[PDB]
Amino acid sequence: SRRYDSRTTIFSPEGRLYQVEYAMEAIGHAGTCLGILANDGVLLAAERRNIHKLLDEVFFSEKIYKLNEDMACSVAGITSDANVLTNELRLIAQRYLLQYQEPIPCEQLVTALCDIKQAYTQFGGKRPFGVSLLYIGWDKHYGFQLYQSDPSGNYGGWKATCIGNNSAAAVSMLKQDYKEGEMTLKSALALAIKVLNKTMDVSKLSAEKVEIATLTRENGKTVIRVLKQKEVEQLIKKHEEEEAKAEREK
Amino acid sequence: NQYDNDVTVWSPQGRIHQIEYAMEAVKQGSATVGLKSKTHAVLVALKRAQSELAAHQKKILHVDNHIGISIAGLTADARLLCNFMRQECLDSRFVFDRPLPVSRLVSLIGSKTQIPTQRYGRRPYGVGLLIAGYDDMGPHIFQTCPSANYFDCRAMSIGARSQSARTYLERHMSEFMECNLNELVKHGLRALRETLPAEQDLTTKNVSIGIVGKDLEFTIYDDDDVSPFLEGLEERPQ
Amino acid sequence: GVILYGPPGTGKTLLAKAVANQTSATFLRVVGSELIQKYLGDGPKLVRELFRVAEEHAPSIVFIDEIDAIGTKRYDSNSGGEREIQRTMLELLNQLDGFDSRGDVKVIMATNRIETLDPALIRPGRIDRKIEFPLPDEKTKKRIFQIHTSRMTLADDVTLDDLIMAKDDLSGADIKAICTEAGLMALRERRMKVTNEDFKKSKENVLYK
Amino acid sequence: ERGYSFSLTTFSPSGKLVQIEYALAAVAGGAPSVGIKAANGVVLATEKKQKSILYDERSVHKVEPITKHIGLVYSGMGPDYRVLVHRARKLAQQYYLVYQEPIPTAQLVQRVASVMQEYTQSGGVRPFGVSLLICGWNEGRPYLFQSDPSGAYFAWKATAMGKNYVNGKTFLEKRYNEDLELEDAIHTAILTLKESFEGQMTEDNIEVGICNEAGFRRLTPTEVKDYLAAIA
Amino acid sequence: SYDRAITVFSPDGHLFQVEYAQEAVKKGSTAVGVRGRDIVVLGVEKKSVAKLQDERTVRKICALDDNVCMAFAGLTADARIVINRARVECQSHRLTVEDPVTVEYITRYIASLKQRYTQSNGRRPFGISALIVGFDFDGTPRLYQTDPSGTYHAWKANAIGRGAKSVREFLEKNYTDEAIETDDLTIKLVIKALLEVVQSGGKNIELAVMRRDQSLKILNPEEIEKYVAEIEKEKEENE
Amino acid sequence: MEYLIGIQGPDYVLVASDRVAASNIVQMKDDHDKMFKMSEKILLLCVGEAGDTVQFAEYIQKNVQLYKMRNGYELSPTAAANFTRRNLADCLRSRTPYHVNLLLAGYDEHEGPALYYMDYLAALAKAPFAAHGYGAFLTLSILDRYYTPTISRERAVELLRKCLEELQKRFILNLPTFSVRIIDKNGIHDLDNISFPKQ
Amino acid sequence: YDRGVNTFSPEGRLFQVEYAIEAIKLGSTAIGIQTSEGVCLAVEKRITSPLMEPSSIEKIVEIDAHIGCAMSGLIADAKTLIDKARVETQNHWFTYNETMTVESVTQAVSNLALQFGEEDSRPFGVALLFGGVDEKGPQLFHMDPSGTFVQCDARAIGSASEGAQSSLQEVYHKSMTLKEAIKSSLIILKQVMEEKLNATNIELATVQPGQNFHMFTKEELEEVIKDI
Ligand SMILES: Nc1ncnc2c1ncn2[C@@H]1O[C@H](COP(=O)(O)OP(=O)(O)OP(O)(O)=S)[C@@H](O)[C@H]1O
Ligand SMILES: [Mg+2]
Repeated sequence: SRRYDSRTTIFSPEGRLYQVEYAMEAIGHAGTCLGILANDGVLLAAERRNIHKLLDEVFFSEKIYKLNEDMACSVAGITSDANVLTNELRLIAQRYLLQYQEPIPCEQLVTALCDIKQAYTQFGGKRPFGVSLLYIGWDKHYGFQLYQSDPSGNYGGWKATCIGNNSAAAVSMLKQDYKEGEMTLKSALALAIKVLNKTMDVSKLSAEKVEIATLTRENGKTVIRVLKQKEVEQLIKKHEEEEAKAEREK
Repeated sequence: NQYDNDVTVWSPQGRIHQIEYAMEAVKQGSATVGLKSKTHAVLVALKRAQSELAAHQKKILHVDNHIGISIAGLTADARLLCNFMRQECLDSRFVFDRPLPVSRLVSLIGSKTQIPTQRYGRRPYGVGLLIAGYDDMGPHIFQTCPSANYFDCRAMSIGARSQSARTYLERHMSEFMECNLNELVKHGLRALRETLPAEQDLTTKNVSIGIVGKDLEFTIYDDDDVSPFLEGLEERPQ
Repeated sequence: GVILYGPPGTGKTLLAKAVANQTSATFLRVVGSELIQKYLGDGPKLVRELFRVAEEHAPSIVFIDEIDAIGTKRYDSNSGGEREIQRTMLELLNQLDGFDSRGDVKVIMATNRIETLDPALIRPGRIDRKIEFPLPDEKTKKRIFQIHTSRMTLADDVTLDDLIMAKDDLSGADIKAICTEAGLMALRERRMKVTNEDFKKSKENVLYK
Repeated sequence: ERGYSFSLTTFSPSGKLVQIEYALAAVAGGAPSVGIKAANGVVLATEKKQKSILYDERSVHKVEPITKHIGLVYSGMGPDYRVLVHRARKLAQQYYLVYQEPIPTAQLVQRVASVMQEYTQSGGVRPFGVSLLICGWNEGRPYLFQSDPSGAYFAWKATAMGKNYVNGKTFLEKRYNEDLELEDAIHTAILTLKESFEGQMTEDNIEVGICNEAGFRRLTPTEVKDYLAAIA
Repeated sequence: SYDRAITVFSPDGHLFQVEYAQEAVKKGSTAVGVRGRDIVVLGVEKKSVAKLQDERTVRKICALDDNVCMAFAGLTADARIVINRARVECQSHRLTVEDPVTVEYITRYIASLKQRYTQSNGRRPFGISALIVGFDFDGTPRLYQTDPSGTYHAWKANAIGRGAKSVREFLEKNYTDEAIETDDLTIKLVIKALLEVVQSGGKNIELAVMRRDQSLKILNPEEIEKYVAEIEKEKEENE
Repeated sequence: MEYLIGIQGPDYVLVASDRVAASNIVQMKDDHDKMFKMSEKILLLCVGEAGDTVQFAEYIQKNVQLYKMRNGYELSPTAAANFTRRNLADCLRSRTPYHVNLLLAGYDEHEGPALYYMDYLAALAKAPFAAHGYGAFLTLSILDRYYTPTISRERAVELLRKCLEELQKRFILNLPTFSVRIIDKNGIHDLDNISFPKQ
Repeated sequence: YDRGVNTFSPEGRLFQVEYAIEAIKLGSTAIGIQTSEGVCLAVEKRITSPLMEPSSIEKIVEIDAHIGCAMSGLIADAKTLIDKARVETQNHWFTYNETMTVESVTQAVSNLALQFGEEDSRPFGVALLFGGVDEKGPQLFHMDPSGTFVQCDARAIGSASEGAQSSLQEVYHKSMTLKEAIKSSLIILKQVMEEKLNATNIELATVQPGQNFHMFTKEELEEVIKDI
C-alpha cells in the first residue's frame, strides 16, 4: 500500500515543492479575469471560453459568483474545483453574520478561505486545488477593496491584476496606463476594453466573448450589476472609434 | 530480493523472511541455559558488559513467586513482554485467587506475539524467553521464539554459541531427573563453560542463577551468593 | 574535476568559450545527447576511444555539454532504453577514474538538472571543483546592458533601468535578445539610432508568448 | 477494513489531470445518445443494441426517471451509471423533505456534479466513466444539462454524447433552430441517431423519453414504432 | 486519516525533510535584527514593491502581544498560521498566570510546536525561521531565533534569509558597545547592515523600532530617506 | 442582590456599580470591582452568582482582545454586545448554563454612545438607562422622573448622586461605596469613587 | 527501494534504530564520572558565533532536586524526554510521598524510547546521562536511542566519545574524591574540543549526598581552570 502512494506533500531536494507549482502552471492557461479600481466602484472583466453556438446562456453569470450581499468573486482554473470553494466561503460569510450580526469585512473572508486552501498543501496526502480567484467588495473600514488568491494559500491586496493566459502582458500594460485615485468608473471601463483587446487573440472583441460586472456603492444597497449584452458593444466600438483617430493622427 | 521487505509478503518458496531475520536477533545475545529435575527448575544466565567499568546487563527477571524468565535479544522488547507477563499473572490472582499455571501463561504469549506477524508494517518481537515455573504438575521449562512458536522441553539453551551447550545437555540428561539442587546447578554450570573461549569462564560477576523449588519461592542469586554454587567445579581439561 | 550548474541561461557554455579563448592547449566539444546511438553498445566504445585519442595528443581539456540530456529524455529511435544508458554512463564514469594512467586530462561540467543525474559521478576524486551559477543581480544587469549596448549607435533615450526590472529574474541572454531585436526593428525602417519605444516593442515581442 | 486515504489523481508536469483525461476516453467509446430541447419539452434519445437475440430488452432501461418531471440518460459504462442514479434519486428526496417542493433541474445538477467532483479528489478511487444528460420542465421553461466525469456542467440547446459525437454536433447545428414542437424534435433525434446505428433501427434498438409540462415520461415501443416509421 | 512517516533518518544520520526545509528559508527575503540597551530595532529588507499593491497586506512584521514583535523568512503561507497559533497561546497565558508573556516563553511554545511537527505522521515540517523580539518585564530587551528543526536560540544581533551569511559576517566586524549608544545610532547600524545586502536603497527596506514601552512604530519612507542620506554622508567624507 | 446603573447621555455613557463582595451574612471585601475592560471604549458590568461572573466575563475579554490582534481594529459596541448574546443562548440549553445578569456600555465613532441590557436569558435591549439588582426597583423611578435626552455630564453625575442617596434610605442592605466610570471619545475615564462615611 | 520504519536487517538488528546511533556522533561531547563522594558531570557548548549569547543554550538540566541530566546528539527532541521525566518524578512523589530512585527514573524514560510506528513515528536521536544521589548513594546511568540503559562509572558521550573513554579508563579508580574528579574531567575536555577552554565554553554540575543538585556558574568555575 506504500508502493502506490504518490506523496503529494513532501518537499523536493532543491527546496521548493512540485505539486502546487504544477497547479499554478495549470492556472496560467484556461481563463482570463481582471479587475480595476481607483474611485467609487470596482469591476471584474472576465473572458468567456466556450463560445459554441449551442448553449442556453443562463444562471446570470459564467465566472462571476455573488458571495455576500456586498461582495463577489471571479474564478479561474478547474471549474469543478471552483464550485466547491464558492459554496464554502459563501457560508463562511453567513456563519460570521450569525455570530456578530454584521456583514463580514472583505479581507478576513479571504484569509479564512486561504487557510482551508493552505491545509491541503501541507498535510493529508491530498490533491490541492488548482484554483486562483479574485475578490471585489466593500466594507465600512476601508471602502472598495481588491484581492487575489493563489493555490499555495497566500493572498494579496492590489489595484489592477490579471490571471489570464497572457496575464504578464496585461500587467505590463496596466502599469503602463494607470492613475492613482483618478480613474473613474468610465475610464476604467474604457481601459478594461483596451486590455482584453490585447490579451484576447480572437480579435474584433465579440461582445458575447467577455463578461463585465460592476460593484457600485448605493447608500444601503452596494449594487452588484452584471451589465447586459446591449451595452457592451457600444463600449466596444467606442474603443474602436478612438483608435482609428489616434493612429491616423500620428 | 523484493520478497524481503515486509512481514505480509510470502516468499515463492513459502518462508517469510522477516520472521527468519528476527531469529538472527536472538542469536546475537549472550547464552543462557535452563533445565529441570523432578522437583526443581534452574536457569543459568551469562551476562555481558561494554567496558570494564560499566556494569553487566542482567537477564533473569522475576515475574511472580513461582515463575521467572530469562531474556535474549533486544532489551526493550523484553520489557514490553515482561510488563505483559506480570499483568497477566496478578489479575488471575485477582480474579480466581490462585497462581496462574505456567502452560496456560505461555499460550497467552503465543497469541500475543502472533498478531504483529500478520499485519502490515508491524515488526515481530525479537526476544528469547526461557520460562521456568510451577504448575500443580511440577517443574516446567518452556522456550519461545519470534515465530510465535513455543516449545515444551526439559533442557534448552539459546543465545550466541548455543549449539555447543546443547551437545553437552544431550549426553548428560539421563542424570538430571535424580539429583538434588546442588549438582543440578553445576550440571548446568558445566554447560556455560562449554560455550566460552578457552581462557575466561566464570569470574563471579557475569553469571546469575535463578531457582524455583518445590518448597522454594523463585530466587535470583547475583555475584556474591553465586560463589557458594560456583565453588566445587573442576578445571577445564586441555 | 570541474563542473557548473544553474538555471537555463546563466553562463556555463559561454564561460567555457572564454576559457578556450585564453587557452594555448588542445580543446574539444561534444554533447552528451548525441552519445546514444540507435544501435547497441557502440556509444560506450565511442567514449572509450574518444578519451583515448584525447589523452594521446597534448595538454588538453575536453568538455561535454548537457550530459543530463542522456539522463532526462528518451528517443524512440534508440534501440533499447536505459539498458544501454546505464552501461554507457557507467563505463564513462569509470573512464575518468581509470586505475591505469589517467594522463594529462582535466574535465569541466555543465548541466541544468544536476540534482537528478546519477550522483555516482559526483564522487570526490572524479569531480573536484564544484561551482554554482546564480541569477545575476540587477546592479550587474546594468553592466550587462552596458555590455550589449556599448558598441551600437543607440539613441540617447536609453534609460536602461526602467527596462531592467521588467522580468524580475531575467537572464544575461535577454539583454542580447532585446538589443538585437531592437536593432532589427531599426533595420526594418533603415533607421540608425535605437529609440526607447523600440525597447518597448522589444520587451513585448521577445517575452510575451 | 479501511481505505487508502491518498489521492491517486495528481497533476502532470504539463498541468493536466491525466485520470480525468482517460475517463473521457471511456465516455467516448460508449453508446451514442442525443438530447434536444425545443420550446415545449426536451427529447432524450439513446441507442440500445443487445449483443444477441437471447437478451431480454424489456429488462433494463437506459432512460431513467428521477422524479415526476426529471429524466436522465448516459453514455459511458454501465455499472457506474446505476450508482449515481440511486444517489440522485436520494438527493431529490432530501430537497423534498425540507422544502415540500419538487426540486428544480438546475439544483439537481448542482448536487450531482458535486458528487462527481468530490469523487475525483478523495482517497483511493478512480473517477466515474459516464457523462449525463438531464432534462426537465420547471416553471414552464424546459432545461437540458450535461455533466462530465470531471464535475463540470453545461446548458445545451442540443448535443450528442457517445461514439461519433463530433459528427452529431455538426448534424444538429445544421438542423436545430429555436422554433420546433416536441414531435418535431423527436423526428430529428431519430434522424441524428440514424447516422451511427446499424441497418435495422427497430422499435427496440432505441429508447426515447420526453418531458412536457405534464411531466417526464418514457415512450412505450408501440408509438416508438410509429415514430420510427415514416422517418429519414 | 493519512498515516505515513514523512521525516525519517538517513543512513548517515540526517533528517532530510528538515534540512530541505532549511533551504526554503535560505531564499526568502532578508530579515535583520539587533538589540539596543533601551530600544530594539529590527527591519526586513526587500519589500519588492511593484507600486500597484496595497502596502499593508504585504507586511512581515506583526505583533503577538503589545510587547512581543516577530519577523520571519521562508514561505509566507506557513508563517501566518504559526503566528495565529501563537496569538492564541499568548492570550491563554493571561487567563492563566496574570502577567503578560515573557519573550522567552513564547519562543519555547513556537519551538516545541515546530519540533513535534517534525515527529508526527503525514506532515512535512515547517519552512520558516523567525526572529522574536521583545522587551519583557523589568525592561530587559532581548531577542531569539527559531530554526525549522525547532532549536530556540538567543542572540545579540542576527540575520536570516537570502544572503544571511554575508550580513552575519558583516555584523561581527561592526558590533561594538558604542554602536548601541543612541537610539538613532543603533538604527544607523541596521541601515548600514541591509545596505550591505541585496540593494534596497531606501526603496525596499522597512525598519520598525520599539522603545520598550511603546508598541511597534514603523517609520515611513521619509526618515529612512533621511537616515540613508546621513549614513552615506559620513561614508562620503571619511573615504 | 447587588446594584449597578446605566445613565447614557448625548456623547457619553455614565456607569457605576457598588464595591461590596458579599458572603453568608458578612462582607468579605469592601472594595471589589465589577468592571471589566475589553477595548479602549467598551466596558462590561456583570452581576450574578459566584463562579459564572468571573469566568464568563473574562472568556469574552479574551475573544475581544483576539479580534483586535487578528484585524488591527476593534469591535463596535453593537457587535461586541451581540457576540455576547450568542454565547449565553448557545450555552443556555446545556449541562451548565451560566447565570449572570449584565449590561454593556460602549462608545463608537460612527453611532456615538450606546448602552445595551441583558439578563440570564440573553435578551438584548438598547436602552437609554438601565439597572440590575434589587436596587433597580427603588431607583428606576427617580431616574425616569428626571431624565432628559439632552443632559450634560455635570448634572448627570449629581443625578446619580441623587439616585444613590435614596438607596441608602429605604433599602435594607448596607452598600456604602460606589465606583464610577465615564466613556467618551477619549476613552475610559475614572471618576471619583463616591461614597458615604459610616463613621 | 523504500522500506518501512519497522524492518529488520538481514543481520537482524533494525534500520532506523541503528541509524539513530550514528546521529549522536554529531553532538557535543559530554563526560560524567561517578565518585563515592558524589557525581560530577560536564559538557562543552560548541559556541558557533561571537554574536551568540552563550548562556541561552544548556546541556545540563535538572530533573528533580537530586537528579541531574546531560544530553547529546540532537537537542530539540531531548526536551520531550526531559518533560516526561519531570512529570514522572512528581507522580511518584504525589502517590508515594517519597523520592523516585535514579534507576527507576531511567526505565520510566527507556520504555518511552522505542514506541514509534504507524498506529495510535521515529526513534529519538539523543543520548542521556542521569546523575543522582538516591538512598544507595551516588548513581550514574546512560541510556540509548535503542532504549538500553546500564549503570556506568565514567561514561563519555558525544562526537569525541571513543577518544575520551580510552583516556578515561586510565585515570579512574574506585577511590576518587570529588575535588580531583572535577579536575580530571576538564583535562579530558581540554584535549577534545576545538576552541580554547574558558569559563564560557563549558559548564558543570555536581550532586552531593549532603546538599541537592548544584550547577556551577561562571564565578566558582574558573578557579578550577586557573588551577588546572
Ligand atoms: N552573465 C552573463 N554575462 C554576459 N552574457 C551572458 C551572461 N549569461 C548569459 N549571457 C549571454 O547569453 C548566452 C547564454 O550563455 P550560455 O553559456 O549558453 O549559458 P548556459 O547556462 O550554459 O545555457 P544552457 O542552459 O545550456 S541553454 C551567452 O552566450 C551570452 O551571450
Ligand atoms: Mg548553454
